[PDB]
Amino acid sequence: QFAKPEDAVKYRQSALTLMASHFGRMTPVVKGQAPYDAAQIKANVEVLKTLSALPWAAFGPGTEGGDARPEIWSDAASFKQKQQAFQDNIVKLSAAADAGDLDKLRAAFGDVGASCKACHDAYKK
Amino acid sequence: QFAKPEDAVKYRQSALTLMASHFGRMTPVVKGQAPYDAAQIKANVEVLKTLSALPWAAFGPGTEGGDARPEIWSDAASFKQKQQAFQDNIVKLSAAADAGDLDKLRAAFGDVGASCKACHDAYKK
Ligand code: HEC
Ligand code: HEC
Repeated sequence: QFAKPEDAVKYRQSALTLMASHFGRMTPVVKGQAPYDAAQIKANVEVLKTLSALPWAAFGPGTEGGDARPEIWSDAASFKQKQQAFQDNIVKLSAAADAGDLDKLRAAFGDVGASCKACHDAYKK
Repeated sequence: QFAKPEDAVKYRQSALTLMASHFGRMTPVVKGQAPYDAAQIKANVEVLKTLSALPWAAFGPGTEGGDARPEIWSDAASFKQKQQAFQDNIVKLSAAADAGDLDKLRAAFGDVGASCKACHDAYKK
């Protein structure tokens, strides 16, 4: 869907920005600093899970650029591993949100965050 | 969800960028220059309809900035009108995609695009 590789970089960056907002805005709720409204969280996690699937298709062949490390493309198997692991962690967060369980939401949220950081430490400049 | 107003501007810009990609990438299919795979379009329109709901909440009070015209906030009723009209047009596009009907997809896609342009001509610098 990208006319030039830069278009793919801007796309991915925009997706990750939105993930990020939808992930991070739940921090105060996981920490108990904001109230827990199960329905509000369920609906937000449903936005996050749609968004969480989007960045990956925008690291296709020849879309080197941005703050992506080249290793994304020389170590493709490892990178697909780490995105699929992240997405699997999002499934667990969606299950927790769907159950309306603040303890399981907290644990799941931490799992997800560790998966963001694990990818970044290997693949983000 | 925004620590400062700039965070809201970057969010909205990122959302609109992603709408945009998910909208525009269907142009060749509406024009017949790429093949029509009903399932592929149905799934893409489902991403677009989630994305299409996101920018509006990031033009809250005091989030002036970006390429947003001030009229967004002095003419709030008009702006909510134009976003709700746009979203209603997205409903019609989702119905067309769900029906697997290329004629209705084409008409709906044009409706949607006119709603993007109508907002921009009033509210985007
Ligand atoms: C888990 C929820 C997250 C969160 C909150 C973010 N990411 Fe990542 N990310 C990855 C790479 C390769 C990039 C560089 C992309 C590029 O510049 O080309 C990034 C970038 C980001 C950003 C910055 C986006 C920007 O606006 O420029 C942010 C906000 C961000 N990430 C948040 C790689 C990955 C992963 C590899 C499998 C995974 C998993 C994540 N990121 C997860 C998350
Ligand atoms: C219909 C599908 C679309 C499409 C393809 C886009 N928009 Fe708009 N838009 C609106 C305003 C006020 C802004 C300025 C936002 C800001 O800078 O603060 C924009 C911006 C955009 C962009 C640029 C984003 C960027 O990366 O900076 C693009 C790509 C874009 N739009 C595409 C206002 C509206 C509407 C008001 C109700 C509606 C409807 C749309 N936009 C619709 C669409």
